[PDB]
Amino acid sequence: IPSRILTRSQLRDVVASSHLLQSEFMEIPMNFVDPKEIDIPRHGTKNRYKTILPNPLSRVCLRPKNVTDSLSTYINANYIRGYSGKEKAFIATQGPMINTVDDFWQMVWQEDSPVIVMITKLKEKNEKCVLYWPEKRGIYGKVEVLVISVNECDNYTIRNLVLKQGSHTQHVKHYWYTSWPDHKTPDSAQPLLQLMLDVEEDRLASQGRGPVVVHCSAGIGRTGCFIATSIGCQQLKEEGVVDALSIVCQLRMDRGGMVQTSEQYEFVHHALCLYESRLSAET
Ligand SMILES: [Cl-]
Repeated sequence: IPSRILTRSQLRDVVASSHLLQSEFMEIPMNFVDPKEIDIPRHGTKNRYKTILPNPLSRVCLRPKNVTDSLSTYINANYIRGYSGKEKAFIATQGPMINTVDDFWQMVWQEDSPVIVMITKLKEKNEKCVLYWPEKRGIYGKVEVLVISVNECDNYTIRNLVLKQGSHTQHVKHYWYTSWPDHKTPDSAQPLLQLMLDVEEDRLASQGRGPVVVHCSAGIGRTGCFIATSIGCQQLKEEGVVDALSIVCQLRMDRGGMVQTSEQYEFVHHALCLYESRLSAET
C-alpha cells in the first residue's frame, strides 16, 4: 500500500541518494502497539524495553503445560512474514533477559526453529542481551541444549546446537554477529550479506522447519535490517526488483518499529545493492 518498487538500476542509483531515503523512511509509520492493546498483566517484567512490545496479532505464544495464566504464554517476540507473505518465515525477538532465557528456548523448541541469528554484543555500554546458551550443555526449563560444535568465521562465530526433550532432538544453528557498532550501521554490508547468505543456505537445508529466530537487543533495529535484507534479496532474486519501502511496512505490520532508524533503512539498501552486483545480468 506504501509502495516504491525499484529496478536494479533504480536501486543502484538510490544508494547515492540518502536525502530521499530519509524522507521515504520518515513517511513509514512505526506501528508501535498501544500498551492497552496487550492485555497480559505483568508482561512488562518480560520486556527489555518497556515501549518495544510485541503486536498481539503476531506475537509468539509460548505453549507451556499446566499453567492457567496468560503471562505464561508471553514472550516479546513476533512471527514475521517472509517473501510473498510466507507466514512464520522469521521470529523477531528481543535479547533474552535473565528471567526470560528459558522462555526463549521454549520458543526455539516449540517453533522448531533451525537457526538463531544474534546481532548484538552482550554489552555495548549497556547490557543488551544475556548469555543464554551454554559452553557444552545447559538445561533451560524443559529444554536441554547441547553444543555439538563451534565454527569460527571471518565475521561471526557459529555454535551448532541440539535441543532435546525426552526422545526428541532438534538441531539449531546459532550465529553470533558481534561487529555492529553501538549506534552506527556498519561501514560495509558484506559481513551482513555473508551472514544472510549462510542463513539462506540453512533455510533451504531446513525444509518444513520453523522460523529463523533473529534478535538483537530490542529485536527491531538490526533484526529488522537483517530480515528486510533477507526478504529484499529474495525479491531481487525472484523478480529482478525490490520494494524495500513495502518490505519495511509489512515488517512493521508484524512487529512495530522494525528497521528503527533511517540510517538502518539506508544500510538495508547498501546490502540489497551489494547483493544485486552478484546477480546474473538482468535479461
Ligand atoms: Cl545445566
